[PDB]
Amino acid sequence: AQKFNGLTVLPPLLTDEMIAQYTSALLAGTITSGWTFGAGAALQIPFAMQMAYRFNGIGVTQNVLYENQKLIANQFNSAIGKIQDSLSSTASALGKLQD
Amino acid sequence: SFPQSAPHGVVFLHVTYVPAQEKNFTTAPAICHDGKAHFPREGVFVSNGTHWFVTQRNFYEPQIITTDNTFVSGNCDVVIGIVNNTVYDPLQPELDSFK
Ligand SMILES: *[C@@H]1O[C@H](CO)[C@@H](O)[C@H](O)[C@H]1NC(C)=O
Ligand SMILES: *[C@@H]1O[C@H](CO)[C@@H](O)[C@H](O)[C@H]1NC(C)=O
Ligand SMILES: *[C@@H]1O[C@H](CO)[C@@H](O)[C@H](O)[C@H]1NC(C)=O
Repeated sequence: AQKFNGLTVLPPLLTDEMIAQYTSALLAGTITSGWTFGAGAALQIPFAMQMAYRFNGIGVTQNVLYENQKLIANQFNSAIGKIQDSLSSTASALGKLQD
Repeated sequence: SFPQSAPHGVVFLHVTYVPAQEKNFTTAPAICHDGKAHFPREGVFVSNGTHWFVTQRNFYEPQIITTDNTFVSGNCDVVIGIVNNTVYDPLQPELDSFK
């Protein structure tokens, strides 16, 4: 808000840089160690094997991933680009905070 | 978990499992033997430098690679990062003993 007579506004304890650092640490942990870092020490694992773990979790065998890795990677990249385009399309998705 | 009583609440005692004393090895997505790719039914293929074994995901317990704990799906010309180790089948020694 503004600054005027009668009232004042206090700054938050955590700055935006610290929140960004927290999110970056979470992203690095979740893309370099899977879900192992959420229960203890982070354990390194290649991303393809983590994806095979997740596919086995959802009920599909891992051989279909190992035989269709390039297609899945291309679909993921296209989906990320589509999310970027939709977010830049000035859609009313950020209305929850604005309200 | 075990519950406990409080004057105006409840106290929960949670017993959990935490792994420790980690060690790192070398892994491969699959094993190519006789022109066929073999995938583990459970666990992953690990190597200590000279030999390949099969262990659990959350605990280290090396096992000899066998047709019993592996399944075959297609040839080994499509999986990226496959290795060229052999597998074991006890049926051949069982047949050899029947002489
Ligand atoms: C395991 O990790 C240590 C420390 O990160 C590293 O020095 C070593 O090369 C890794 N691999 C093996 C086989 O010990
Ligand atoms: C790996 O384990 C095998 C046991 O089958 C052993 O013979 C070999 O010496 C081990 N290699 C190393 C580098 O420890
Ligand atoms: C794997 O071993 C087979 C054994 O006949 C050989 O023909 C093939 O060239 C080997 N491939 C690699 C990549 O070493």
